[PDB]
Amino acid sequence: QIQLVQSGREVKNPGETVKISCKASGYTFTEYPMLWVKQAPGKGFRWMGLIYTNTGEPTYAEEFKGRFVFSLEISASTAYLQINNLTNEDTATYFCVRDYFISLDYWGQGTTLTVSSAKTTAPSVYPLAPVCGGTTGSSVTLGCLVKGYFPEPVTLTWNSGSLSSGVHTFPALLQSGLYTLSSSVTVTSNTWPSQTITCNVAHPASSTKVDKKIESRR
Amino acid sequence: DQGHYVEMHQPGLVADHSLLSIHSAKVKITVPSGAQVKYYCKCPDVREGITS
Repeated sequence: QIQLVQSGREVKNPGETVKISCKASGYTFTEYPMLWVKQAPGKGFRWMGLIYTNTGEPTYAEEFKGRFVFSLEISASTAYLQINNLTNEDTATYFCVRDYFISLDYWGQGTTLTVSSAKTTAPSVYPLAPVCGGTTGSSVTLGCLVKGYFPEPVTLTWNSGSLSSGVHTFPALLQSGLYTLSSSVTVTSNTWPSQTITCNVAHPASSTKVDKKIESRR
Repeated sequence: DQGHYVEMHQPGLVADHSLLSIHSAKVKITVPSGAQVKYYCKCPDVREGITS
C-alpha cells in the first residue's frame, strides 16, 4: 500500500550539493504532505520541516532554514531534499515521512550521506569459494569480496537479484582510506556448483559494473 | 400580513474560535455539520477553506 522509497546513499566532498528523492506510493500525494527528518549518527531523531504537497510551501525547522531546500516533482509523486554547500557535519541519514493521523504514520527507508573528501577508486571484485578440499554438508556458503573503493555506495546482488534468500550483505567499512564490503550466500549442496551462482556489483561513482561467477577452486 | 416586506438575504460568515482547536502541535479547525469554513492563517497555509 504506502511505500516511500528513497534514493540510494551518497558520498560528496565538502562544499557540494545533493538532491535526495522520495518517491511516494499508495496514497494521493496531494492530501498528505512530507516531513523530512535527520537521524544523525549519534544524536537521535530531528524534524527538519514539512512541505505542503498541495500548495508547495515548505516550513523549515530553524536549524535547517538556509542550506536546506524542499521541492517536489508533484507530477511523479516525488518530494526532494536538497542540501547545498555541504558541511562535513551533515553526514547522517535523512528520512521522508508522511504526516497523517495527528503525527507521522509511515517513514521511508533513509538515504545516508557521507560528506568526505576523496578521489574515485573502482572496486576489485573477488570470488570467495570454499576450501580446496571436501566441504561436504547439507548446504554450502559462497562469498563475494568487494575491496578498495571510493566513494560510497556500491550495490550487490546475487544472480541478478533472483537469489535473495540466504544472503548476508555486510555493511561497507572504511580501511586505509578505502571502503570494503562483502557478502555471503548459502544454498543447498545440490545447487552449487551444479547451477551457476554469480555476484553482481555496481559502483555508480566510477561507472563500474562487475559480474563474478563463483568457480570451484579445482 | 403582507402589507410590506423587508429584504432578508443571507448571513455573512461569523467567527467561531471554538473550532480552532489544536492538533497537539498545530491549530486544528473543525466543521459544524459539513458547513463551509473559510480558513487560512497569517502564515502561508490553506488559503480559502471550503472543507471538512
